[PDB]
Amino acid sequence: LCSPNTPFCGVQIVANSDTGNGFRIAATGIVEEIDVNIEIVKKLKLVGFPYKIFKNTAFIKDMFSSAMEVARFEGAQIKTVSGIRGEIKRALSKPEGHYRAAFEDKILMSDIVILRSWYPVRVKKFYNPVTSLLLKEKTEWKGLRLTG
Amino acid sequence: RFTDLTHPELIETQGLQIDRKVAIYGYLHGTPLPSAPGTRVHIAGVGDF
Amino acid sequence: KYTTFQGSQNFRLRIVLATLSGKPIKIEKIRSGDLNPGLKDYEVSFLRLIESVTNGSVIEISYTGTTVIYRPGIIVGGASTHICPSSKPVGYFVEPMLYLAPFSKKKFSILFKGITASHNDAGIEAIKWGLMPVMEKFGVRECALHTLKRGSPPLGGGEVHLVVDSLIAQPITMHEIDRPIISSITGVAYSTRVSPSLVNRMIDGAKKVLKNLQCEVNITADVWRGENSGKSPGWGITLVAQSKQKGWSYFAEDIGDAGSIPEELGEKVACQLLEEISKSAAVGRNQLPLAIVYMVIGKEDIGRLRINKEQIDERFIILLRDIKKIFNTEVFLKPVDEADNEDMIATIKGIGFTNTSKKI
Amino acid sequence: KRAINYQILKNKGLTPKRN
Amino acid sequence: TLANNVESKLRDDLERLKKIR
Amino acid sequence: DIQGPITVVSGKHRRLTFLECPADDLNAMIDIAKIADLVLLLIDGNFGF
Amino acid sequence: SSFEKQQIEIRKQIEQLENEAVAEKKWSLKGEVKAKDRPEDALLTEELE
Amino acid sequence: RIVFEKVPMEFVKNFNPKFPIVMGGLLPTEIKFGIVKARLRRHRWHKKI
Repeated sequence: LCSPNTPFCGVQIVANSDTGNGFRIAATGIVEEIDVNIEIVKKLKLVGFPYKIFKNTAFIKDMFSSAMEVARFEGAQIKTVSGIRGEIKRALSKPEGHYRAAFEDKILMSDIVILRSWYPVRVKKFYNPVTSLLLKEKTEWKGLRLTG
Repeated sequence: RFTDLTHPELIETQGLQIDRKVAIYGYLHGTPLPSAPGTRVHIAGVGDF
Repeated sequence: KYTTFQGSQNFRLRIVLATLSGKPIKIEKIRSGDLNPGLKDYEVSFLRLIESVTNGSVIEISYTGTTVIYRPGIIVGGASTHICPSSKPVGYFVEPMLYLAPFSKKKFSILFKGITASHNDAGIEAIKWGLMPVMEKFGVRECALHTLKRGSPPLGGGEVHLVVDSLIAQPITMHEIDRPIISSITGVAYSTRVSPSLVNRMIDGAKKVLKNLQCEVNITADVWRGENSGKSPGWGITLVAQSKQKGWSYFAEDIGDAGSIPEELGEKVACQLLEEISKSAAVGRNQLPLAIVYMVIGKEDIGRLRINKEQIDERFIILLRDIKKIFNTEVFLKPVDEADNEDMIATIKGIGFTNTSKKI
Repeated sequence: KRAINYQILKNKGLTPKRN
Repeated sequence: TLANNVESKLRDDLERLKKIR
Repeated sequence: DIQGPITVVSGKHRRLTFLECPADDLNAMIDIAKIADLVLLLIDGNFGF
Repeated sequence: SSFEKQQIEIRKQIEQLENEAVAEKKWSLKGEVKAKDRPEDALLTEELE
Repeated sequence: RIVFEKVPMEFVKNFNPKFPIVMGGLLPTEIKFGIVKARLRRHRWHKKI
């Protein structure tokens, strides 16, 4: 950790072997906060398809594997690709995973209903200080490599 | 200047792998350094001591 | 690895100083020879309070309870409620929070519940008029202790709200090398679940001792009755000598027991106030530990405070020794050039502490 | 030798597309 | 065999649910 | 022959310490940049930046 | 040497992160997810709001 | 004169006088480890995001 307003720069390559011809300064920034925890979150969207339609009301499949899940997600906000909003009304006993939904307007069979959700993400605790002076060459320090 | 004070007797009995004690001389800069031992400092490319 | 301490001596200070320094500490041999060894209930509750207002802190209490390992985290503060055990009053837990309140990521909003006074710990009026002003001198502009309900011993039942809005990087450097000229004497005489007569007799009692003086004497009469008056009868006074010139305050306080004479207590507290002013140079004995600590955690500059040869007692010495053990800072004392009195100037170099928790 | 490129040399930065 | 797997799955779900509460 | 810092007198009450940064090391360029009070940027005029 | 030990643990961790980075993402990180793609009743244990 | 114990031996053996040795004091926050929240942007002259 460091005090706020401590500026820093970023570099992806420090070894002479991989220097190439491009600029090596990759990122620049200012530290804004210090904390022991953070709550990054990613969008997870569950997808289902309709199979039976009664005007606003509809029945959907493939969204959930069993009625187990539907009970958890009853009343959730859902919408189609066309943008018609709908709701998770109730879980159909038969078959497993099927539920009844009501939409602002009648949906078409081709439409796909999507439930927007946010899944937590965690920061990896990886720390590899650079110790070039401790090496023989002092100019080919290499750590975790880039995905490409 | 850089100087290692490790007793060569230790270097031979335990081997070169033994951790060393080193003396570094130089002019101080910036804020005054506290006189009492135990101060935490970082040497670039080496670590914190 | 760990700075080691012995016994229950200065438990709150050593913990608080560890928080400000960020250095882990070990406290061992806590009441080892006592029949009931280890920490008391209120000490454990104090550690719980520290955990609530910090993040990343790790505390270990031994199986026998006689050893503590403490690794400080960052001061984060927030809104919380703390139930204070009857073994100690609220002032026991409030006092360390005053040290840590200005230096948080979020404002301290702590609701304390329990007994609001005792014979051995800082009272409500002591905090409001006796310590918090010293913080205001150090740059803590906004700090308030609201008394929602008074609770006298033994059943207590009092509730107080501590709010410290001011978040500052570090205390300002002190330069107080003179004896403040105290302009007036004020105080609060309070009572609970009892007739108003006791308070008046009490204010009457203090007035006789202070009548010979050359300054105003006006003591507030705060009689508490009804639902907000707590569960037990009680009554106590705090007298404060104020120097409007440089915003310094000297105070004395104590509470009465069942069967004691209200006039006598008023006389005793008045005499004790006359004692403190006699012994004090710039700050009172009960305010000195707060003053010294804040200087140590100021910017890397030399702060000067005038202290009398009376303040250099056992408590002062141990306070400095604990500070040196944790912060490695040495307080230097020099004689004043005056011959009228034998005061000394305490010169302390700050460590350059800065409140890194706050967002910018 | 690692010579500077055109973006570096002219330092035109972010500019709109112009006919 | 399958019913035993479903029973184990229900047990695991109930355990996580209990951990939430 | 010059290696490492070299401290020299430049005036009646002024002194200078010269440090030649390894041109091939980026890690040096970071930390000399952290402690260099003055930087003399050698530029090959014929070649350019 | 102690540094050699540290480099060994670092190499182990770098290998682990290599395999993780190459490895296909978990279902929760695949964006669109249907019932068939994920394990059955996976949402029950996972905390999704 | 500053004397440090428990330095890696590689520093003593793999010492090149050309490469500077920079010692810098650390404040209490520098010792602590944790999550750092920062405003970061890709450098303008860097080719790739």
